[PDB]
Amino acid sequence: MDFRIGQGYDVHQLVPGRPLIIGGVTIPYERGLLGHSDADVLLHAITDALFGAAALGDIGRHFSADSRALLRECASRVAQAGFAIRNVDSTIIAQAPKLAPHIDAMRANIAADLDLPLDRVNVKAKTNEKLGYLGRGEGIEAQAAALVVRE
Amino acid sequence: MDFRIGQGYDVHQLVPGRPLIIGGVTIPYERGLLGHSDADVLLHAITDALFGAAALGDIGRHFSDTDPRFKGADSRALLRECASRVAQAGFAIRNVDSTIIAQAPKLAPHIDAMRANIAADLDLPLDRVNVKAKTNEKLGYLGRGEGIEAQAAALVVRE
Amino acid sequence: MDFRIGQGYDVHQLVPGRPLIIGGVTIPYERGLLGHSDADVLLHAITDALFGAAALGDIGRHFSDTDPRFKGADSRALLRECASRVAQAGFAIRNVDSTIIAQAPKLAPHIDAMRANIAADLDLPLDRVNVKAKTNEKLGYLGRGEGIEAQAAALVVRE
Ligand SMILES: Nc1ccn([C@@H]2O[C@H](CO)[C@@H](O)[C@H]2O)c(=O)n1
Ligand SMILES: Nc1ccn([C@@H]2O[C@H](CO)[C@@H](O)[C@H]2O)c(=O)n1
Ligand SMILES: Nc1ccn([C@@H]2O[C@H](CO)[C@@H](O)[C@H]2O)c(=O)n1
Ligand SMILES: O=Cc1csc(-c2cccnc2)n1
Ligand SMILES: Oc1ccc(-n2ccnc2)cc1
Ligand SMILES: [Cl-]
Ligand SMILES: [K+]
Ligand SMILES: [Zn+2]
Ligand SMILES: [Zn+2]
Ligand SMILES: [Zn+2]
Repeated sequence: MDFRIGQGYDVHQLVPGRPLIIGGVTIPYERGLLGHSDADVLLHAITDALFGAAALGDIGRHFSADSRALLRECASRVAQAGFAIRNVDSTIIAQAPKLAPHIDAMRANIAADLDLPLDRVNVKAKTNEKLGYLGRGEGIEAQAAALVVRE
Repeated sequence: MDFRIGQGYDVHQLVPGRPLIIGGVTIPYERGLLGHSDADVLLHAITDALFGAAALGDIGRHFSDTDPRFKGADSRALLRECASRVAQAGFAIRNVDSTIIAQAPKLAPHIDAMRANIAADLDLPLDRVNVKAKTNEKLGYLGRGEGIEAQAAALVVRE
Repeated sequence: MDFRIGQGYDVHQLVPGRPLIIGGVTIPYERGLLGHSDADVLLHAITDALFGAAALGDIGRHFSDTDPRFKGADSRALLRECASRVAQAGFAIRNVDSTIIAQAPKLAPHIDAMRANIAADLDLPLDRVNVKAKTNEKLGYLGRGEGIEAQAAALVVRE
């Protein structure tokens, strides 16, 4: 039937003085992401991918509240435009800290916010092999892909 | 149904003495994108996503500087030709999504015009075309305003 | 039908004294990619996109660098095992698209061979596999030839 794809990108600076929150999970680290609220780079990328699949513009056009509430509101808008979410996949690029321990928590948060079965939500983690601002630990990036169907 | 997905990436340097053209829209700005044609980074990324989804290779394999048909061609003519070759391969386009990463200028006022241009070029309804924008939070070459990147995703179906 | 999409990213440093192996192809070059495995940036990205489409985590979850077999590992053997697990999870692969970003060497002469390797490893026909190449238009650590990046997208369907 009427499938659509969306894609998302986000990046925030990594500096001392803020908590590190990614996919709704507070992760221990000497530094944190700089941004408007929680600065949750993963949730922002996913939100963008969903708005994009629905052809509803982008996160800034809707939301001029933490990133989970934003994600839930995004999902309601996608629903009203006539779309059902089929799956989400994503990558976090961070040289440090280790994210693997926290992946299931992020997945659970995202699945809850999107009203999706856990097996339709995935989060992957990558380093930048010490290259660039990412590899020097100066920022963290997230990428997201979402598939939806008009129902 | 025989669905396929494609993904595209492009980046160009921002240089003095050239117009800034993104998604077919000329945007007032002191610098423009450097490339063999208008260097429309967004249209190029979408073009690569469509060639990718149809397993037709990539933009540099289709469009040569050398080829008389495409020498003086702008990126919208190339996007139209891409759509032609996708159709020739037996595919129909279902939707396009994309992100422009530019620290500056402000792209918001231009995005609906970009969508309209892409939709016309691809013979798609407006509600199957999407364009998003992001800054790079002052990080790296994008954050320093040295270039602008575009990312695209395309879904097609073999009919 | 129960379609799912996945995406993948990888990057490795380019260093002297290593084979340059991308898409399973040994490319003549004075430098190669640095990793604990054979460091095949394209196959790793594709592997992550396939695990991601199946919601099976990521390549590090599946192939531990603590396994003696990881050192110098043939990333095509890893991709085939990835495909095996994706199948075991109940998914059939519908298509793959990808981009390699490298200042050098020229990848064009090797791309069809990469596509054939990926197609063989995933038991797909050639017409469902695509590999695209880009330079980074001289920007950043990729423009300086310090590393090579790969991006991938995969579509699967749960049978
Ligand atoms: N160069 C840029 C970058 C971003 N934007 C818009 O700002 C909002 C927050 O990213 C988003 O709504 C985005 O569209 C913009 O107008 N120009
Ligand atoms: N390192 C690279 C980068 C790009 N290319 C090929 O050049 C054309 C323009 O990106 C594209 O056709 C691309 O495939 C290449 O052969 N080697
Ligand atoms: N910041 C990061 C980066 C990566 N990873 C995990 O380590 C594996 C190899 O990079 C990756 O495949 C991923 O499993 C992690 O846990 N935290
Ligand atoms: O999942 C186990 C594992 C870790 S490395 C590995 C492997 C390495 C080389 C060839 N075939 C397999 N297998
Ligand atoms: O267990 C691992 C470790 C590193 C890996 N990797 C880093 C960059 N590319 C693959 C993959 C799997
Ligand atoms: Cl490796
Ligand atoms: K990037
Ligand atoms: Zn953000
Ligand atoms: Zn271009
Ligand atoms: Zn790798």
